[PDB]
Amino acid sequence: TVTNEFASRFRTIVATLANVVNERAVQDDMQKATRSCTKQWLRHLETQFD
Amino acid sequence: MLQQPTGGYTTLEQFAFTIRNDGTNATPTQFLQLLSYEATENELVKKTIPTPETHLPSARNVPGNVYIEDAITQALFGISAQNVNAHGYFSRLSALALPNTSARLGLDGVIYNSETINIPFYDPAAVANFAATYAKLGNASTPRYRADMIDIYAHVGLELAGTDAERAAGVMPVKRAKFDSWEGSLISLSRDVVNWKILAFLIDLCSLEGEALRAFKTRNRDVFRMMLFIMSTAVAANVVNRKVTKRVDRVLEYIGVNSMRTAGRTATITYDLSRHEFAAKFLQLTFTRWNA
Amino acid sequence: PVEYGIFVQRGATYTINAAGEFEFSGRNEKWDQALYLSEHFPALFSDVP
Amino acid sequence: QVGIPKLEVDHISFSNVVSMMTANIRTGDDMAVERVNPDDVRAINIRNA
Amino acid sequence: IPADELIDNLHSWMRSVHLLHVRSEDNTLRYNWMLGVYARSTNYTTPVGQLVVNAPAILNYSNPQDAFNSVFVALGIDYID
Amino acid sequence: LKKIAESFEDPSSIVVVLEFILFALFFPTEFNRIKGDIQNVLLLFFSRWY
Repeated sequence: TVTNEFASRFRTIVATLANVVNERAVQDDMQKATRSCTKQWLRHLETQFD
Repeated sequence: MLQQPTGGYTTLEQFAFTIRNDGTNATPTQFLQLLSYEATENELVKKTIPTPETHLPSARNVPGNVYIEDAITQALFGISAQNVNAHGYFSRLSALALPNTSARLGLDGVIYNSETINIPFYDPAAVANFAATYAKLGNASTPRYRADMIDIYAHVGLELAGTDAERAAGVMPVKRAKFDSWEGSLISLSRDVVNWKILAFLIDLCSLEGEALRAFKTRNRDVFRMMLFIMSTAVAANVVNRKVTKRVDRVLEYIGVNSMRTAGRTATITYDLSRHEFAAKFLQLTFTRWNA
Repeated sequence: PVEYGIFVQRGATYTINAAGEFEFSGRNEKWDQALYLSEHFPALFSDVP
Repeated sequence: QVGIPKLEVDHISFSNVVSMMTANIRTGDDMAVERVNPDDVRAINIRNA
Repeated sequence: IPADELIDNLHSWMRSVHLLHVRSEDNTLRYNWMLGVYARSTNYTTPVGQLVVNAPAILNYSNPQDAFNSVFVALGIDYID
Repeated sequence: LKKIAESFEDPSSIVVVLEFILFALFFPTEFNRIKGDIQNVLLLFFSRWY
């Protein structure tokens, strides 16, 4: 009635992916910034999909 | 379907292997008679050939009927062939390896995807026996399965130049083959041999057993030696001619030693690296079969 | 140049292990403010002699 | 018997089989491709073996 | 050279090196000292180097041979000079 | 697949990974046809990230 299993699946997917980006080592400073930004982007996606 | 005789398919006059020479169709044996040798200080010693990999490469879904005889014979003796492994259709032979497959290997040397009218073909049992080994030509190039390109040639030397005594001993001096010759002799020989229906020789080599196989080996030693000869000229470090009082003797130095040369030259066919790999693989398989 | 060689060879940053010792990255790299929320600290400010 | 090669001997043969490509085979036509540039020049690896 | 200056300097340098690694609990492992030292030597600019940065674990190994095979496959290279 | 040239150096490259994951969700079938061609790309992503 409230839960939607597709959107929930994409929650687990994007959470996996965000903890993936989080674990990703970077060399350049700019990469470190984009790494932090993609997580927010992922969060936006997840709300869009829901 | 052509029935295999009690001897191999090779007993049939339809499959006779003959190089043109002295204005006739000489049998390979009568050409090999002209061969003569100059032993050098250096020595060939035959190491045991590694057992071929069990793996049969996949005959990937191919709609067409591969011309495999042309592909092998040109890969081994063809004057202009190159990059023989990138197309990699030798794998297709494995299609024939299965029991009760719908594929047939025609006497044309084509691997038909299905039996077809007015196209005579070798008995599927025998072709299964042959494909079971020679489909591994398909994995000539895969890094895991490449054959030695150096030591295997000693066997070639021993099987060609090697006297019965040297062959018993397993070691022979590195020889320098020579024969009185007409112009462009090695090239015409390499084509006369490229034209051979060698699949008969191989299918019989792989399907026969016992006294029939032994009779096959004695009957065809010179055929095998001739293929070995064209190949040895493809790998020989150089091929000079000598003046000999109004005659000219062709001279390949040396038998049994792969120079690994890939540069083209007018005298003989040349192996690009892929041909070297393919030939080494073919030698591995054919020699492994030649000893049983 | 020389003091800098030594220092940045020790590491541009450091983190604090549960034992509380500072462990330096051992690597040259520019700071970005992203890291400010992380477990990482700029190494100039460690005050570790 | 295999036949005698026509170049082996001095007679002239005025009928011969010339192989020739059909319309489907074509060679020497200019060929199109999607070239795609590296995303950032600094990231490119000149070096490794 | 006086032994005191030699020792003080060499100690200082030795302390200066900091090879990338990730300590683990497994008793079978060893660090691939050559490749990690080499990655330090080029400041991890070379592709084997940036491998060593983003995956220090790649240097740890049990089978001695796969210590290099993992690098050759991760990088796709036929060799490393 | 319409082949993608992705080195996967920066974190943002994860977009392409999601671009496939979403493709596998919205279109499981078509994904199943082109999936090997996807694997050629994901292998670069793995060799570079893991």
